[PDB]
Amino acid sequence: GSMRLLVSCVDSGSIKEVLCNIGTDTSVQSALQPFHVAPHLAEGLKAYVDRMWVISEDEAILARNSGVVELVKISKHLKEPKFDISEFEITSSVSDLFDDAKLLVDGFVTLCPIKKSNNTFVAATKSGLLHIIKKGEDKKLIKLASLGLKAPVEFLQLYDLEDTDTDKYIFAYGGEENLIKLVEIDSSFQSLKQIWEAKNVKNDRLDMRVPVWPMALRFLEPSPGKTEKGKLNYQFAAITRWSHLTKYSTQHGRKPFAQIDLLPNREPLSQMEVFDAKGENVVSSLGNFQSETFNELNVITTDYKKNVFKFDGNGRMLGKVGRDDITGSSTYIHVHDGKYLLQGGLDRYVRIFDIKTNKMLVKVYVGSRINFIVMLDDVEIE
Repeated sequence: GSMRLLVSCVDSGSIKEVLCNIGTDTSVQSALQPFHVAPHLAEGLKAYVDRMWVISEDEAILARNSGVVELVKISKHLKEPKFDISEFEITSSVSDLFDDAKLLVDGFVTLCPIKKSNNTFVAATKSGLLHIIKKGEDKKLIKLASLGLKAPVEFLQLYDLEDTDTDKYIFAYGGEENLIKLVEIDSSFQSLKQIWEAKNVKNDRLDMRVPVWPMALRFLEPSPGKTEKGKLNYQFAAITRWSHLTKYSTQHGRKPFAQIDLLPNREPLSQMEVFDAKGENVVSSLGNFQSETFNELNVITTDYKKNVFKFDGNGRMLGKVGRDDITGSSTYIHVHDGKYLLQGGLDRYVRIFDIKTNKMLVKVYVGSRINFIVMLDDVEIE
């Protein structure tokens, strides 16, 4: 340590840099306190950061709720115990990326490379736009395409679990009453085709339709063993806004092979982070689970109250994270490098937890609602 975090502070539409050791808790007088907190790139509530992607210690991409994607140069400067702090410069942008009449307002749901020599990124919207943007040879961002999907979209997840040399790009997406779909995008990024669409489960024991609202999805590796022709071979699991864990295997068909009620009374959920109970790093760059077996899946998800829940692949609640500390909806969670949970939401504290022990390692007040956090390399200090 110290850790170097960047935190999306929605209320000022800014990013804060936070530097601090393990053991920091700003709410506890006796505890370590952050060495540094400072504001950057404040664009106001109208233009808060939806997502970030760190390209390197010198560069990141931001996707903002103004409908703008920004390329950002990160630099280092001695703070005037000695250490460097960051400064940020937007070097290029792409604007006009939303379509709020598709139809609640629009936002970016995905910002990531398309795949792990490559300079090309996807930025996907709730309105069902899939933008493909590259950092060109001239160092500036250029939009390559804007492809349309079926709105509304809660998530768009790329598949990256086989290899990187095969000319195929696959993703899944879905949203409110919008069944999960698999799509193949041609490597020109100019055309797409839908290859699979989920079906709903049967009506329930009271002969009532079970509503459809997938919120998040993570792939698994393909089903093992012999495969049939004419069926695709993708496995994936999703969390729904009606409190389901849904498990799919396209070799089985379009219906889920299981749909499990995670909490009583349809308690709404969002987010889905794969993790290993020992803190091992078992996921791809994009968060997909590098296993063919659902029995080994464990996920972290959130309600809209204050809870952060851990579940196994059978829907058993393994425990909460931050039960007695988190007091508002946990808008953002992310499992980082297997071992850490990054957390931040309506209660205005950035937190870091240890996955294996469930211990709170860092708690820093940032004076804003939080919707995104990244952990950069550790800070060299003298």
